[PDB]
Amino acid sequence: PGRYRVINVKGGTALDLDINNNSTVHGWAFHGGDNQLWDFEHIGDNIWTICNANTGGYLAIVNGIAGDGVKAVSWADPFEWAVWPDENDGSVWRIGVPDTAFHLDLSDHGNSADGTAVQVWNASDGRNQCWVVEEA
Repeated sequence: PGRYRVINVKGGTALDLDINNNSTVHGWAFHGGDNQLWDFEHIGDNIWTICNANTGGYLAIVNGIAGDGVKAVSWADPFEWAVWPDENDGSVWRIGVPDTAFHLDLSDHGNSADGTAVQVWNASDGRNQCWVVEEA
């Protein structure tokens, strides 16, 4: 479905599935490889699955239970995300565990460093929780 890149607003790096283990989700400088492209499938009511182009793995969280600092990971099963415009800047998006306050978060204050882990964390104003979803 609609294939998109997902760039962190604060870090400037792409949501990337580690090319070596195909499991760890981290920020990496955008190069346009399939591991940085994500198939957004609309389930309904602006709920989505987000499926890596490289592996077919779905964006999810380790062990499925949302909490502060639970890391993002690739799953063989679908995991549902709410995707909506940020409240302060309508031009960017949040990607969240549905009906929870746990938002997809670029760790270490949205560090631009390649390999910066992506996780979920309680919703804050931080642009490290804001993403640009755009075609590629």
